[PDB]
Amino acid sequence: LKSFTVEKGIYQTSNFRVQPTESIVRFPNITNLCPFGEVFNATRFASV
Amino acid sequence: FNGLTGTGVLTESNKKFLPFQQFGRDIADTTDAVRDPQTLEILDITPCSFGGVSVITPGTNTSNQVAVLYQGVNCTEVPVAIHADQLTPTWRVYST
Amino acid sequence: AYTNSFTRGVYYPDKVFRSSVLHSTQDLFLPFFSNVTWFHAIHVSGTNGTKRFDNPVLPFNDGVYFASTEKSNIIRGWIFGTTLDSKTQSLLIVNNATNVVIKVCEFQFCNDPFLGVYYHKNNKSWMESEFRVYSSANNCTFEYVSQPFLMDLEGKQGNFKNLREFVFKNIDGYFKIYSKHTPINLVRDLPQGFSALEPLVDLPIGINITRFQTLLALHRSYLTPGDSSSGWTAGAAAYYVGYLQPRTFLLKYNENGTITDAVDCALDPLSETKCTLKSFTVEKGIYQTSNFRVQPTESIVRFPNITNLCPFGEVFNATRFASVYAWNRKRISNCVADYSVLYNSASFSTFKCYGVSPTKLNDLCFTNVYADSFVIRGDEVRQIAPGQTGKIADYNYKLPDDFTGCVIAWNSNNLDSKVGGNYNYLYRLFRKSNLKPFERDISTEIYQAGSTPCNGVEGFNCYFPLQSYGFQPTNGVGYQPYRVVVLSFELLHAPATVCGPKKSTNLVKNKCVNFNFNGLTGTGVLTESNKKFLPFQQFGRDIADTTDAVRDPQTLEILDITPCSFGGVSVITPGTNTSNQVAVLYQGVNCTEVPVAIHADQLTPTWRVYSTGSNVFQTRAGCLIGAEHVNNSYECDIPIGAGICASYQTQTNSPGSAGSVASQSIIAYTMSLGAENSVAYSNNSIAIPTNFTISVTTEILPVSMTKTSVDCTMYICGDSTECSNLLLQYGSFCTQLNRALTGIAVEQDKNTQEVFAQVKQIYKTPPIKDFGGFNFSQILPDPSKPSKRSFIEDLLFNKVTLADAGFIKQYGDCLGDIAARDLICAQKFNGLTVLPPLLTDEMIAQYTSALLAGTITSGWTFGAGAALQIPFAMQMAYRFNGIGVTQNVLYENQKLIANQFNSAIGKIQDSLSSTASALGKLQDVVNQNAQALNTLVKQLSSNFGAISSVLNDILSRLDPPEAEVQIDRLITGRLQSLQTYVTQQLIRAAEIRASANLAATKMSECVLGQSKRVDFCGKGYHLMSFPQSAPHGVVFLHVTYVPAQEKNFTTAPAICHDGKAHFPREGVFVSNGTHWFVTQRNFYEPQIITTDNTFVSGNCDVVIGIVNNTVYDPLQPELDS
Amino acid sequence: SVDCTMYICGDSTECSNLLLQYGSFCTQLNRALTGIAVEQDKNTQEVFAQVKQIYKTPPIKDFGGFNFSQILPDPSKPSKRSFIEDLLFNKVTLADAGFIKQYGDCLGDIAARDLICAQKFNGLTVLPPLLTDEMIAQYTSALLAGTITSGWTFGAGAALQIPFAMQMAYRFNGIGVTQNVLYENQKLIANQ
Amino acid sequence: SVLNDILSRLDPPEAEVQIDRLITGRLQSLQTYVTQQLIRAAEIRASANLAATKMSECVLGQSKRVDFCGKGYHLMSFPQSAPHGVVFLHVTYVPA
Repeated sequence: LKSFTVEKGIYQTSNFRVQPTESIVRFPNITNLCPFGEVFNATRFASV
Repeated sequence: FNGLTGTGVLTESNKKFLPFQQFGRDIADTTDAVRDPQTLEILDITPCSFGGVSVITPGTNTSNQVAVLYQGVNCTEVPVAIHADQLTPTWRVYST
Repeated sequence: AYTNSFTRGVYYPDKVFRSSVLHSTQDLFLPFFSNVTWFHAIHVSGTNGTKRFDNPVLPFNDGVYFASTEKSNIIRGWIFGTTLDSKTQSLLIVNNATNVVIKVCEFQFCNDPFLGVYYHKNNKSWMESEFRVYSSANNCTFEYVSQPFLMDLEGKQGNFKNLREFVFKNIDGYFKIYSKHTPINLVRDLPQGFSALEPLVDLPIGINITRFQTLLALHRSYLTPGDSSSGWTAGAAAYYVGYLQPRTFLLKYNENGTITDAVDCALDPLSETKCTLKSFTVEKGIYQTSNFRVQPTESIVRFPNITNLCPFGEVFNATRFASVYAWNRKRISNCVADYSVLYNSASFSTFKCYGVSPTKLNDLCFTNVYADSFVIRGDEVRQIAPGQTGKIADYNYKLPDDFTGCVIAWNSNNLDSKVGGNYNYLYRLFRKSNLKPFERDISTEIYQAGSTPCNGVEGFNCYFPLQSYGFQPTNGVGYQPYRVVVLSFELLHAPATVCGPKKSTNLVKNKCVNFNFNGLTGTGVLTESNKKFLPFQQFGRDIADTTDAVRDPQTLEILDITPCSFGGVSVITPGTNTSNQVAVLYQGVNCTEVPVAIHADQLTPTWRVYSTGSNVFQTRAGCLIGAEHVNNSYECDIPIGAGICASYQTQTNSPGSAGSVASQSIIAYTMSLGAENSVAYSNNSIAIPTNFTISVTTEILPVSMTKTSVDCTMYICGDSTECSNLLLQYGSFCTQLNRALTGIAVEQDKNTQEVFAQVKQIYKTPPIKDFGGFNFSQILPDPSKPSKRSFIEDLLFNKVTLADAGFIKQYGDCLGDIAARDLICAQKFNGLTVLPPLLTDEMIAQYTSALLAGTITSGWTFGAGAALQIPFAMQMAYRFNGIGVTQNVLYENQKLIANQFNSAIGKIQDSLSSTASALGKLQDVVNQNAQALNTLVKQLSSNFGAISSVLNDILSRLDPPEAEVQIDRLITGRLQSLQTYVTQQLIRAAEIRASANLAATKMSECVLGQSKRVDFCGKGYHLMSFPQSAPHGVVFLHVTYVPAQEKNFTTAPAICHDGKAHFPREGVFVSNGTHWFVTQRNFYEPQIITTDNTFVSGNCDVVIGIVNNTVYDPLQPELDS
Repeated sequence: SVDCTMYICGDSTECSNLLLQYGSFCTQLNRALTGIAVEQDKNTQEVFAQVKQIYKTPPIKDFGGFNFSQILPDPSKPSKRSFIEDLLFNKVTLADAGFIKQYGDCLGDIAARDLICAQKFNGLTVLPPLLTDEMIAQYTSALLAGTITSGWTFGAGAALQIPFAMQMAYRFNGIGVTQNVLYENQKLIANQ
Repeated sequence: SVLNDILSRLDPPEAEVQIDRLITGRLQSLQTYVTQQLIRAAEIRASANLAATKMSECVLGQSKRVDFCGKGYHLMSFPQSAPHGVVFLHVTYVPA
């Protein structure tokens, strides 16, 4: 109200929000990491 | 879920999504439903509750006693919205 | 050959499940009733010989719909690509049963590998037929495979057992396959049945697809020669193909999320209406489906016919450029100038353009061109732009901030530096004041720092006025000299002098065409004009400032410019139930324009039918097509415009008990204002009603919107921090919005209270029903309702699809999925929240019951004091007097009236049960609220020019400065949208409030009393009304008295006895043929004329139409006796 | 009515794509204006349409002396407006407006085929009233005809004929003035 | 001032900004126009309903409401059309 005195009534002081108690993340599984690492252990690497 | 994001409550539901459908929507765009990408079940989305904190008071001159209304909120939620479980027992008194 | 697609080829657009709700989408779909081409493999022997094995290369187009009828497993798949083969972008797609294989890298085989013959020749392989997909993995990007397959390889024969249907397309780099399998029993045609195709493949391959070819196996046996070239047997097979078209579609996702039905919006006017409504069924009415505009037939380009080419070659390569204080100005004129030569050239370090973009320059003609030119140092080159300051910019050379043109500059050490050292390019050190735009000043008087005596001499404190740039070849990048040209351009306010290199064309008038005049582009119909153009003026303008007229640069004649014909396309549908025949009104357009506006010349012959046809008519409103004109004056079912209305009526048809959709046509005609009626009027003719029908004309008014409040931040920001902070910049908007909506919310409680609350206490009904025959039972509350609404209130409650009721929503109640069904929940997440009414549905029911119970037991009195009880039969006796219908009229027909009332109420129940149309206003309001909220919700998805509608997507992606800029835009958009929403709510609130006060007045006057205001309550003379609660509104069962039957009678304004003229105290004089009587105004209760019935005034002579008669003196029998 | 895209864009593609980013504003505006347009026809019907059947004026004008001829329609006029309506039509002006006059010209221009002037306003449009100025003339003549021929009755029931002189008694009582005051001055009221 | 000029003059990358400004202004102007039209429409509708009421009470009947119809005690009224409106000839009785 920005006031020192308030009359009899009901005022919407703020907006209540149930806070996210927790956080969730879900996705499918994955694979196929980088193959080049294998080249580092080559007989001879992929020449620059 | 799969990149879809939001805040709400999640509860297992018996809605039959077709094998291809990942999500479901309301009358207007709201992404109401989701299938869990680990386990195929479908959850039914509730909005996390919120509402105006209408403060009921008599004139201040008359009295400073005050009462708070949480519009459309479920009292059960008042402890849930806040992390009552997490809080110390001194804090817990305020929830219920 | 060609066949009919019917509906087939629709597929699931998105991964989204929807429960029994309709989705409007836009995608590449095979159009409805499109003519699918049929291909065949077949063998008929004989000299004639039909033998065909169609494996042609076909175009992919916009995407393809394909279908193969199949018993034998003949068709293997396809090869797609731009190339359709291994030349470049290409996709080998093979399908064998469960398994599918794909390959990008260059294929060993040609258009198709050879197959079919199996079981080899004998026990051993003999493997003559060699097949190889790929080899020598070299230069190999990609290949894909789906799970291994086992082929049925039945070898059994029969008619086509099943149909395998597919759709193929690539969007966003993702190639897709949607497919379906169904049983079938016919080879020759595609089925007239609907089944959507579901997604098997969705790969981000990125290869575009222009063309494709089918793969199908060839059989060989001992009978065949077995030659690879020939030596093969096709058997007989057939397949179908059609091409997709970007188009909007409507899909019917059923209760279990499957697509049961679909509509191609683009197909016809009916489809356009279906999509407008977003519904499979559309009611009878007129719908503004889209807008129609005549498209440009051709493009006209006009410039002055000037052959010469401008001197840029000279200007750019001048021997010496000017010293900047001295800056050169060269006017360029009367020529063609190809700016691209400049733009393309490597020679320029900086190209910057202020008014125009360089590519566009060739497209325009300039009134004047000036090449300002000079040489300047690198540090300074930046100065030559609008808003700049510096040694050059202040005094030396300066441009208007508004300037239009391009600044071109390049480093020219070779061009201006001197090994000896070249000082020559002078600039201005000092001046009394700043230089003006395009100003120049030479004055080199010696400047004195402070002692006055030096006059024209450079003394101790007098320095030579002009400095110059030193340019040695040693200079350095910033230090070095740069040549500059400012191509200032004049604007097309005047005659055009210099033009881009474009071609010119014929002047063709009266056709709609795209037109370019001297660079003024546009679209419109060009014609001759009789305008007064002065010799200097190039063209003229509308109030709009848009060009209204133009002088042709070649002829120098004056041409008027008009817009190419356009208007909306309203569609008239008889209602899907009734028929699927539809007509279109092209608004305000002349029919003669109709074929030309649409691209009839370009379009397919399918489109051709839509434009022409015998069924065409023109109204003042515009051109109507498909409808047929009718002379008869019939009432208006569907309004067209300008007095024209349409109805769906029969033609010569054969009566059928069953309703059939076919035959008949949509007729359009000048509507009758209703039936015409020549009133029986005469100086002495009066129709007093012999009888009446009591009726319960229901009137329904919205009392409240659906109480809503919005969390400004949640809506705009979603409670996100950055956005929440940014909103602060705006200030009071959130508060004023909340205040506005709070005002709305309170107003809603206020109107509900103001309407219903009109009584201080809840009066409750007696256990005994003795109403004197009036049967309120349906209207009064049911004791075990539960939720003690009355029956009628219940019907209303059920019939209206209430936004929601008993506002209690458990948070757990939604949790996952389910939010979808519950729109209200969805809004609850949403920031938007419905707030329960102060009076709950139960309380309202109690109040409506209180009002009603009072209305029954006490009548009007409860409005004034506390309720004063009175018998119901007695109350009606008041109401009748209120009409002017004397009270005995009630009692003498008491049961009959009760029966009429009771029966009428029975009719109300039937009427409400029958149609929503009765429900009308409330149903509409609930929809308006839902629509507004939906719009507000969908707006969250709108871009407003931002990178994304999803706020998080911005925050995640961009650096903070850019994020704020994008977010500010998004907030601005959402805020504007929210304010538009609030404004809409406010304006609607005004309409609703007017309704609420109107309802309150009706409750005050009409319920709590009896309003004399004619036609205020319902439709007739008004007795009383019973309110009934309804969602966000109220229904009044106005029990209006209406006179039903009448007879012709003879009347006079007065009657003479003594010469004195008697007049009726109440009622009017009337005679059948034989005798004269006084009768009440609205019911035929003939009464003998007496002194009690009338009053005397003056004498007869003054009155016109007065008649003689005898009057009965009630005293006389006493005297006689 | 306004074609939101034509007004903003001129239907230029380079523009229209951008307008779409604006979301439902454009659609809602078209709807709002359409709503207004429908509301106008509604207003017209709500006001004028109060009669179910066109009550036609009688031959013979024997109204007791009240001369309706100025208010009633003249059969001679093509649009069969009343005389007073003609004064009203003249007074409401076409003349000052530059734009409207320009619009007025297209309706008249029968001679030229394929002339759709709707495009001429730069995207703006005017949709004709469902009840044309002519139809309104008839509708008003009906309301008037009923008002003359059948009193107040036509609001409630069918139009029940009542002589105009007789009707006035029904009027005077409404004021609290006895009918004799009417008849005693019938000729006078007619002249007044 | 004119969109076609912008398109004639600038490329689609740059034009975007200028056109966006123009669209924003025009849209704002259109909303301003429509809003005024809506509110004006409210006045017209109020007058329409008022007229309808007058047609119901003043025309179709008579009304006791003093100074509602015309300016006197009301007898009856005759409606006459006018371009975009209605004229009522209220036959109000006035004592002189």
